[PDB]
Amino acid sequence: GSDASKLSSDYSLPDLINTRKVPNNWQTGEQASLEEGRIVLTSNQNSKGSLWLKQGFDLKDSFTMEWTFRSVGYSGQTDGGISFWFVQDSNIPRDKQLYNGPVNYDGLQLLVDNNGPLGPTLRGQLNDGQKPVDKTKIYDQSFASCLMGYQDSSVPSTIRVTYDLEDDNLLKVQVDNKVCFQTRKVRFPSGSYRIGVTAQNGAVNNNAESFEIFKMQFFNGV
Repeated sequence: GSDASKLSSDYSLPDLINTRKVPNNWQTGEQASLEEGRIVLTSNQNSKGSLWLKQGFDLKDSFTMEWTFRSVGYSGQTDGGISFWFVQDSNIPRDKQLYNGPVNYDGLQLLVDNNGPLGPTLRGQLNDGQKPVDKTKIYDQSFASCLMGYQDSSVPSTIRVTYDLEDDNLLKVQVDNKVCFQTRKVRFPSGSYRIGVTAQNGAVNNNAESFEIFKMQFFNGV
């Protein structure tokens, strides 16, 4: 389980409550901005934002990533969404074509959105960097998914990603501690992984859905 003694400061985003500057290990992009208590990714109509660690993570051991986020200000289906990334690259990924993150990624995308055939979901997607994914088949191509309501709630959700080399490479995603999916078929190879979150709210209904980050905690182990 997560324990203070296992927290990795360099790959975490301490709770942004009362935080006046973006923590120096992270970089905002596009129109993401630090507002009171939170980084707002989609701060007005048809906006985009990114938040990535400045340094890569050398994958050598089991890990946990816990993201605390919310969506406020809009209820309704849109073509917006928020994506959480764990993808190999030598830099913050250059490409911005998939939810304001990389369409040609090598690793894992976790997408929270509501435009697919099951309504609001958390979905896992994989790609190996050889080609861009086909955005027109994303929902059929999810390797795992669960239902997840997220819109129009001021109470943040917590996505807990664990990758357990000591349990035959178990990749698990929990939402508010409840299992969303798990698999042993994804064996990430060695490399430097980029960790970040990106979002867009698109133009549907001239919505102002506001995707916001409160905290991220990275642990060694699970």
